[PDB]
Amino acid sequence: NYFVMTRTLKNGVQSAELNNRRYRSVSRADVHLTVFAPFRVYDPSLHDPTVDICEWSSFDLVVQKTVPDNMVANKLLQPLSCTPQDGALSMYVCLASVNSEMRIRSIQLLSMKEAQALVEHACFGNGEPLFLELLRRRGRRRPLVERRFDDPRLRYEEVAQPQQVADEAAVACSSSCYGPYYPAFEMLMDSCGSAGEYSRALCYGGPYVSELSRELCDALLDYIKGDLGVSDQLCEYVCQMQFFLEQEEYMTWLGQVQHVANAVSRTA
Amino acid sequence: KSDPAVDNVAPLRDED
Amino acid sequence: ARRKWGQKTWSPTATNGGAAPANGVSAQEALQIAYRPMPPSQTVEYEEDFGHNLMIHREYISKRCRDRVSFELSALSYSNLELRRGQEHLAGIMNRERRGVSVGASGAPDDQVQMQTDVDANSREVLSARYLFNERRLQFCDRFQNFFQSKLENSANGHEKQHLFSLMEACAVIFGCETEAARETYYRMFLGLDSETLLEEDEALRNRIADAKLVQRVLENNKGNLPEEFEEYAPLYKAYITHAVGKGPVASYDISTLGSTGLTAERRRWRTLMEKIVREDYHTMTEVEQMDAIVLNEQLHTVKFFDLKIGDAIRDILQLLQRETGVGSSVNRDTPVGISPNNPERRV
Amino acid sequence: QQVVYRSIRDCRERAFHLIQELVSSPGVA
Amino acid sequence: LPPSDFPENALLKCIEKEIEDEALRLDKEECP
Amino acid sequence: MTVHGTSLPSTYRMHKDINKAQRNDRKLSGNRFKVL
Amino acid sequence: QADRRTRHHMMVDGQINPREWFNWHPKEYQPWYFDRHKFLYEQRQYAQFHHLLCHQVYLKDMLHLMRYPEPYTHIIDCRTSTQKMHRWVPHSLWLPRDEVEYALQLSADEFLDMYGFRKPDKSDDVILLSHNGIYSEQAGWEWKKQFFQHVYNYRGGTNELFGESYSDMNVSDVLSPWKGPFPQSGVFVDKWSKRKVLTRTGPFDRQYEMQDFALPDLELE
Amino acid sequence: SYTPNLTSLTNQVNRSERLRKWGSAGVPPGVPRIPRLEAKGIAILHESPKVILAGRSRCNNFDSNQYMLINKATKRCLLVDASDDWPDDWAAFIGASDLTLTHVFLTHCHIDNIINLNAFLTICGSRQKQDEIGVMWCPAEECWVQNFKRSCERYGRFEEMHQVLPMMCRSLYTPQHLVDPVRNARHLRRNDVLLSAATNRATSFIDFGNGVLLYYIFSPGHSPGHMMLHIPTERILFSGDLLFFNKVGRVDLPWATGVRLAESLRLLEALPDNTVVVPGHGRMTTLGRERRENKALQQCYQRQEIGKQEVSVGFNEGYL
Amino acid sequence: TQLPDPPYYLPHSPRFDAERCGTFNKKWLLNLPALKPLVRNSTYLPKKEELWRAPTHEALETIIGHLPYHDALRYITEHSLFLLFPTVLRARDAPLPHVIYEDFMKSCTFASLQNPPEEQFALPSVLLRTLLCMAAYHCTLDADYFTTCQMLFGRMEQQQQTTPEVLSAWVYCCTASGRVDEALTYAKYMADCSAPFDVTVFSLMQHPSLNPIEVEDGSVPHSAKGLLLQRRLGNRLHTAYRSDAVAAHGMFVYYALTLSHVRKWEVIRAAAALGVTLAERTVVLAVEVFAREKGMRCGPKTVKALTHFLAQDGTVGHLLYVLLRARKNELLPEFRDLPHTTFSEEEQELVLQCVAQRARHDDSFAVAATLVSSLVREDDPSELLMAFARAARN
Amino acid sequence: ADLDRVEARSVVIALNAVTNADVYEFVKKYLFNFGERKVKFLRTTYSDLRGHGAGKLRIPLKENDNMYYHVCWHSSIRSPRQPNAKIDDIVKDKIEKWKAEGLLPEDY
Amino acid sequence: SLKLILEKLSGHVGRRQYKMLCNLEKHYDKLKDEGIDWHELKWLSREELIVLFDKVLHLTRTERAALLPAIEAKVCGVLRQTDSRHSTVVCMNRGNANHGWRC
Amino acid sequence: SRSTVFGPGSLYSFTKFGSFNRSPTNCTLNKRMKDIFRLENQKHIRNDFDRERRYRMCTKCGITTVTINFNNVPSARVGLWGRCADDKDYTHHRMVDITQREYEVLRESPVEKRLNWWRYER
Ligand SMILES: [Zn+2]
Ligand SMILES: [Zn+2]
Ligand SMILES: [Zn+2]
Ligand SMILES: [Zn+2]
Repeated sequence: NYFVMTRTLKNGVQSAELNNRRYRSVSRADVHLTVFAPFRVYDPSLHDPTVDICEWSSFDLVVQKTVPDNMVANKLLQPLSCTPQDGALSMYVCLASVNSEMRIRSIQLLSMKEAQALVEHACFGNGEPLFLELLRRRGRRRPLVERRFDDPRLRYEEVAQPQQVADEAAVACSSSCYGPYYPAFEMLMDSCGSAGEYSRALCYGGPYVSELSRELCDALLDYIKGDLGVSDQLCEYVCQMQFFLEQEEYMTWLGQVQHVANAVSRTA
Repeated sequence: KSDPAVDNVAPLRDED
Repeated sequence: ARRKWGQKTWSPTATNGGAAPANGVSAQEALQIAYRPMPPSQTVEYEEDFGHNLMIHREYISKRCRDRVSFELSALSYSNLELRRGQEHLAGIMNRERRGVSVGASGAPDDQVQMQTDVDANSREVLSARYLFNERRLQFCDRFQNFFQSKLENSANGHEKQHLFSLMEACAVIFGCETEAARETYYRMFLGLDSETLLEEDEALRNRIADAKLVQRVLENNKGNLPEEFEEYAPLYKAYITHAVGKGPVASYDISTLGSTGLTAERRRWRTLMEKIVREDYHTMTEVEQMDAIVLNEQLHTVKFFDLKIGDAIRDILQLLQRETGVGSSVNRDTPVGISPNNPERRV
Repeated sequence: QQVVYRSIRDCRERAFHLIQELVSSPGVA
Repeated sequence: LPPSDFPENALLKCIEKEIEDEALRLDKEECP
Repeated sequence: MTVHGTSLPSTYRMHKDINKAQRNDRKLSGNRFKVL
Repeated sequence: QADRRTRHHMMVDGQINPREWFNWHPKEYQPWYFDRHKFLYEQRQYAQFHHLLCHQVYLKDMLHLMRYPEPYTHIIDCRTSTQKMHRWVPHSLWLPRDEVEYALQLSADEFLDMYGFRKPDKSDDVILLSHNGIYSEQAGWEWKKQFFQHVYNYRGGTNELFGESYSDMNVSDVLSPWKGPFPQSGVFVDKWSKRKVLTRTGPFDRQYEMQDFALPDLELE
Repeated sequence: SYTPNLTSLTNQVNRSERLRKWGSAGVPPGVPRIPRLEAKGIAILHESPKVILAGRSRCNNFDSNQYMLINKATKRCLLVDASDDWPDDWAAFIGASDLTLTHVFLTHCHIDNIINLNAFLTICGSRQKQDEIGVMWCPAEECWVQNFKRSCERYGRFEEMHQVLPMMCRSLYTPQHLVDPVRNARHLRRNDVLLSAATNRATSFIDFGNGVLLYYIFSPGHSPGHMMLHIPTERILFSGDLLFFNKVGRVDLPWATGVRLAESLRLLEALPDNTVVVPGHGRMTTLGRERRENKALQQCYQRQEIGKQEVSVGFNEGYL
Repeated sequence: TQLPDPPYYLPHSPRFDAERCGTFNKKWLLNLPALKPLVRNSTYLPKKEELWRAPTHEALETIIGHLPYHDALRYITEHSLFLLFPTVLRARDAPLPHVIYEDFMKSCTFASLQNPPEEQFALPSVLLRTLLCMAAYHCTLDADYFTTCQMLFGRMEQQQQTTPEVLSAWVYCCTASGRVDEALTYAKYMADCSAPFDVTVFSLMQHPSLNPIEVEDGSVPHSAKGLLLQRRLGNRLHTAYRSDAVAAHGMFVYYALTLSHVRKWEVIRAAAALGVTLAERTVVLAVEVFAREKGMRCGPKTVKALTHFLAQDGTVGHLLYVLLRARKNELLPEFRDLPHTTFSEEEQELVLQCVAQRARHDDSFAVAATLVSSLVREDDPSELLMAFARAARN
Repeated sequence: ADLDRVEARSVVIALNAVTNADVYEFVKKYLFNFGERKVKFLRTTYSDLRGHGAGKLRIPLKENDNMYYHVCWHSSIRSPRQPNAKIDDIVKDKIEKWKAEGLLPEDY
Repeated sequence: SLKLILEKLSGHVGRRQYKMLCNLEKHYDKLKDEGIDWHELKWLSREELIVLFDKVLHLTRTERAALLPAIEAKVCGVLRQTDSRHSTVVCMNRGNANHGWRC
Repeated sequence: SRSTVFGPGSLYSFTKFGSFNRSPTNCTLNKRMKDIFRLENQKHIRNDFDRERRYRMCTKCGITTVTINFNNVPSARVGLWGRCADDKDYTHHRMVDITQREYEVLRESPVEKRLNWWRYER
């Protein structure tokens, strides 16, 4: 029901698409992006006709940062909080598309601290009774073969690159300063299902964005669209790719109706 | 590779 | 800070004309409105000094827009080709604005002429496609016709005819004007004979002559046999020479420069004749001027019917879709349907 | 991928197979 | 915050503004 | 029928049929509370 | 299949807000006659090319030119797909449609070298065929672009001569229902005009007319 | 109405609408001039130690009203929304009152407000001949100035079609004409002021004389530029088309937004209830009666209270 | 009247004469004074009685073409005549094609006749191909246009339909900008999607003049034989190969005809590094251009690319000449500063195994497999060449 | 011949006897040869001769509904308003892909 | 009242004008030929609806699914008054058994 | 309306409102009023050093321009109100680059002195 896309900006923000285009003929830590996009698309003008929204499509953005060994300038002037060795701070931007216009739903800052807080001392002396029970029932999903609808220029260069950066952080977080709280952090950062949505709702959830100042609302949109690269072109592509891969899943559904109906008629 | 129901070239070819 | 819905924090007044003083704003107050705090990573600032005064120009284009904003709204030119073409695209938009206000509204009352039009809905014939002149222009029109009727009634298309009518009607509009800025817009509507475009053609002609001397300098120095007016061929010859020696990947095939030496000489001869009639100096004409008067009269007669032929073409489509459907009716046919009318085996 | 096992011996043999797989994939400097 | 090294100066200066005016306001209470 | 191409009962029927969506869709039930 | 909802953001106005901003206004468009039964270039959107339509040669003319041919009445096949042609129209020459705009730019010697037959003179009769008469109609427009005085089109050429049931496979490009069109994604116009262009009165399968102006009918009430 | 292009001419729904609205005629009857019969005289509405308000109701077949403020000290008069089918009673009234007409205030440039404006200026300047009359207007109404001819097309006002509007002539805000060196009745109008949309209670006023100040308020929704007059010393609010007796202005005309009309009604809540509101059409009321008994303001504040972020109010049938 | 010749370093052969089309000819410069009365006559407007008696389509195209660009767009938007969009492409003051695409979509937005939006806002693929080919001609003239073209593509794929026509036009756009790797990778993506490369884009790519508005207008009557030859060569190459080999051949011929030889060899470099199986015509053309240039403008990885493509599909003499010219240019005193071509063990084993696979069926490979193995392993005794000359003489 | 001035009861009787499929396609293309006044009179005559005015004929008509609906369709039209091999190639490799991915399992 | 409810259940639905695929207007003629009404359709029991749907109406499983929300709510088939003389407004309130399913 | 969609007179046509004065017929000002309104003398760019500055000179009307941060925002609208030699457009400039030092000695001179310095000096 979903498709995950990744993007790694080397040497921070300054190697993004918008910051590199200039006029011719006249270091920092790397950023790892992840846009989880489920097939949840509906219109609220059916249930409430007063709302002038044609299409509402939700998709989540997970942005993490990773310090390399090559940056020399600002290494030990302060402890880097984005490092998986120090907190594993990561920003979870719940996004939405309201008539092909990207609107922010929430901006959450999650670390291993509030994953440790929910498992140990979210109550007076214990953790949350529902978050501890949801981690007690965690069965793995069967391995589904993934299809690679990459960017054409990076389609044939490297194939296992989103797998390598997913296991680079999972090694670095499980053997980190916070060791036994990483299964609680995996379910916290798990974007697929209702256990991860309840787990991120136990955290703060960010300020309600329309109550923020107009200078902070435009500077947050200038950071995500312009600086981080998660653009309206990316937002409109997700609404297209949610439509295309729903069409691809309808054909496998038609192939499974025929496969089931043929197996019954040859048996009966 | 075609089998047409009606044909207008073939009855003129057959007389010739 | 963060705002709440329905709750506003009241703030005191500065007691200086409100937020925007209707009486005026001094130079030091407008200096702060000039250098307003735009974010400098996405801001371009520009000033030009023109002798006495200087003009400041600051543009800020945001970061959350450049993937969705139009190329015309945010005129970003990421190349020198886009710089030269994007300026020339914004050239004509501004130039038509500052010229078009001189003859429409906000123009002088002697610089505003209107056309009356009436097209029959059935016969599709234009009735009374005239101009709306004043009493001063009509005295120029009958001063034109009484001279030419006295010259062309003894010798030689009928008695009731208007000799060089589309030339004097285009010259009566220019004659009755009182502003030179509104005069040049009528010269642009009449085949583009304004001094803006004629100095543009004169600049490209002298650029082609200066390029003709450069190709003549190269071909004489390399060898040490040519066409007559080489300045028309010189943009095509120089485009090959830069392609041949290695500096340039494209040679040119554009033959629009050919014949332009005789064309631009005719345009300035058309313009000099148009000024000659406005000053009423049509009582003697050279034979070269008389050939230009016959050519320009038919050229000016068809430019005033561009919009009327557009509406004539739409009126063709209107009577077309009202036709009887099907292949037709047997009552209104001279030909059987399944054959050509010129078939030898027609009547079975 | 995750595979569930029934004993201790098969887990040890799968771990040794994983060792042989990770050492046959390239030897470190 | 040099703009050559830090391209996010519109956000980092805005968030440094939002630290101070959320603390410089006198409507908030320090005690629960 | 000659000039306009239709007649007044057919005209009223066409006028009723061209705007059927924005005449009536729902009965708009519920209660609106004061939020301030 | 199965009635895919389309990703366009057209919507009918609600029951609460007033009707405003009348410098754009959608209304329902109903023409006088049906045109879907007609020939493709005899429809409403091709009316301006009505004088560009080639004269029709019929089946009996084609049989008469099969039996008794003329030396300068050139029958020319305009079918492009070689996998879909199975028979030969008599006295025909192969000039496929997608090359015609290049083919008439050649000289007579270059036409003979690049096609194996002589270039027809501009006073010679040219008769074009296709499967349905669609590629032959576009080819006749390309032949009339050059100064060819006598160009004729047999509508339904191969499908009536040989009795086949084929088609020229014209796409008539319609956007896929994931492709979101222009006026939803764009700041090219102000928000009131953007909201008033994207609205429509009724279902979005029929045609509509956009008014650039409106005045209130003060004389009703 | 609008321009008859190819799509409008091949539409059968257009002929169906023109049969349904106007019967067998198909052409709309225009808004004609009021004849010399059934025409009333100019009434003196208000007399005060400072000013005198003299008005005439139903002076058009648009059912608009014509008002003039008279300064008792300086003997200067001011027409607001100059649209009267007979501006000969007003010139005779000004000449028999020994008054000077110096400016004409315009709320907005719809056809029910500027139809007889050239007639006003010409007849009053001709009587002044035995300094010209200025025009006070908002430049957003420029977009409604250019469609003065088209509005004269649809409402049958053919004699006012071929008339250059005085707001289109060259003022001091515009570049000047470069006339041949070998006229100033129409080339330059020095008496012309352009009102700004930044209206405040401090400096957005006109010094009418004798310490009487007329605060113009920018209040869109019926027009892109719509300027009310407010006299706080006399408690008089010339609303124009924003507010009427038990109703508000239309939004179903071009360049009219419902949320702009709602904000314009919301910027009116700081005036006292005894302020007599004087509309462009119909009978005059008070602002307290409109706070108590007008359903459009009730709907606006109710939508604001229940939580509508974009409150949109406005009429679709009423006065232009 | 003696004008120099631009150094394409293209082989003079009757096989590649279709590759010789697109070369500018001085015969056209000699023919130029004959066309001068024709272009002098064409500048004049017709009379009023001829234009009033003109047919509807002819009058519309001859009035809208003479009209200003925005006025013609206003007339089109007013009367919903969308088929006059190729006329306003040819206007006297028309902007760059991304602005024209935005104006086309704006005219489709505010049009008087509104179809259903799946067919109202869809431009024909001929129009989009013409717009992108104008953009690619401008990128040939000025490569820094390409970024905006990317932005233009970033809207068109999101608004119009991604057809093989617009994808081949975007491959030509990337090629004309000097972008070698992403152009070939878009071609490989089309080949994996089983989309045919467009033959008119393949002919315009190997004609780096002739901006396509006056090609569809037809103001240049000559070289249409060259256009037909390139279209038929594209069809012939597509009958047996995929789209990526046809696109790589077009890239090679385009960079040869624009005197950009470094990108011409980068095409072969990227086609070997990406995995595109080159057509045999392209390999033979690359070998003959290598022979014309004597291996001067070439690198070690380009040499390795050529030897891989010749061992895969190529004759023994071509591979032997390429290896001998590389070994001689290594020994030249000019290229001593440049590093020598060295084969790593894996690609050397791959090349020698493919040579042995060819030599099990071919005798001309079996006689020279030892010389090929000696030339790749960098140990080349001259006794092998002496025995080769002795066997050739005897 | 004068196709518009043929007797209308004669045309609707000859068109009623069309039942074969190949001649039914001939009547579809042939019915455009009549005028618009004629083809709207053929519908009123066909509906009357099969309806209330069926007693005007000596022998009654036979029930041909496919010609009755097509004449009623054609009269409303003339009046104003008031690659199988390559496609089957794509289907087979998709089912090949779902068996390799496991979406179409074997017997359990 | 039976005709307008089947007309609305087949037409376009919502602000996006979602077309109902199942056409319930074809069963209007066979419903009125049996003499059964919309108010009489609400009086039929569950066993009388399976007999009516399968035998007489031959309602398919998707056409039965689009008609059942109109029968589950027991919509009162009363023509409401409107601003015009020709009224296409049916009261969509749920009916009660004490007032004959008339709400 | 549809007549105001494509410029001139469109929605985002920013030159339809009016033109500048571009004349010495009013506000005869001194050198201090030019110095206080310099771009280079403002506070916000005096401590700005990473954005690139370009100093150019027209050889036709003789104006001196300085543009900062044009490589990041290359707007083609910049300088549209330039109004070269005799009411000409800003496409008629033919600018030539000058250094920082010779911009300061030429900024104070009138346009005829700048043109004489370009033609007969350097
Ligand atoms: Zn009004
Ligand atoms: Zn009013
Ligand atoms: Zn009820
Ligand atoms: Zn200049």
